[PDB]
Amino acid sequence: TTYADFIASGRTGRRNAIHD
Amino acid sequence: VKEFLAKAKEDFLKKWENPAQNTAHLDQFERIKTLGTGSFGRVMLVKHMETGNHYAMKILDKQKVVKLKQIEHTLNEKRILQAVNFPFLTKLEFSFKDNSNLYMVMEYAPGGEMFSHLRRIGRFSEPHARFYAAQIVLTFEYLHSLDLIYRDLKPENLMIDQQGYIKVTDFGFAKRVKGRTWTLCGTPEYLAPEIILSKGYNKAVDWWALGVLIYEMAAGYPPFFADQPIQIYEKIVSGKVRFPSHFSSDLKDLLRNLLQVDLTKRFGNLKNGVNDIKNHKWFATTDWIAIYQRKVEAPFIPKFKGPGDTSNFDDYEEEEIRVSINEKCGKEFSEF
Ligand SMILES: CNCc1ccc(-c2ncnc3[nH]cnc23)cc1
Repeated sequence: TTYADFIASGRTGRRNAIHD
Repeated sequence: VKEFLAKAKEDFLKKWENPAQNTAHLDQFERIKTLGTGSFGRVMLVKHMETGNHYAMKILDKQKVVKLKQIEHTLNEKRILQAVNFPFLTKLEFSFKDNSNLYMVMEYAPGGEMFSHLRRIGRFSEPHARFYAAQIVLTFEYLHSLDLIYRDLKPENLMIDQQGYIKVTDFGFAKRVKGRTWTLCGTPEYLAPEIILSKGYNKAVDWWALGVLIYEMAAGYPPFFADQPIQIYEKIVSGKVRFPSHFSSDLKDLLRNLLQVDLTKRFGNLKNGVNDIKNHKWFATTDWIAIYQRKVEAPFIPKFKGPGDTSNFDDYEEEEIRVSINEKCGKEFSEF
């Protein structure tokens, strides 16, 4: 499931703003 | 609305052109707990001793701001937040700087981040998501009318108050701009395609970001996700999104018009402006005046327990607030 794929991803914690 | 906004602009412009400066000092506050931390700096719960009022105090290390090339952006944040006033925004109550740091003092929202509740609960019902969305639509209408673009909508930046209403905070990338702008900024999942494609862009990126937020609130995950930002960007520009089967017809239709790569068709960006959104069928049950007036019953209210209670926030390592004996970056932040 999409939910299962999200939860297994490295991006369920707080997301940082992009740098450059 | 037009009338309200006219007067709001007059109020804003006086403060925009003559910013408040040096309106408190660190020694007037008792630090209590770190509520968040990262490249944005730190935000702490503090108590103002003379009144016993609690506030959220954002602390930026001037040297760190300089290394990150965020001088002008930080000057934007402070100048904007001291000039605005809106129910679903955290305006500055005070600001000041010392040898080492910049400080911005704002209303404390004790209910925690939307991010925390969304992740724990998993997803929000459509009525729950709509209640929050309505507040963001009104806030953007306000901000945009003042020529401000927000540029970092996400659950991590939306604080829930004691009444269960929200406050948009962290204006580190907010900017007053009448034309187009070009800075590559934001959070990967929420970036409009035109930002990724390095085009000049405008306030329409906030309305795309709203599409992502509503999707995430209702689905429990964002419309474009992957393990690394590059693969997220591939999905965003591709021109395709899938909706969960539980999304209502009206929700899907709203999101197809917000998450619209074509700027001539993206809701918020058309001739009729924000009313394409306010008058969409998904918002049919929304009493916009009652939302603004905070007369609507929140579908979720946080656990009370206390005035400076912090149980709705995560625990972060507590670092010193060090103040050098030497003034750092004085010229860079002279106007702060
Ligand atoms: C990424 N999130 C970091 C974070 C967490 C909590 C707050 C905050 N919490 C409570 N009240 C506030 N008023 C202004 N900001 C805040 C601000 C920033």
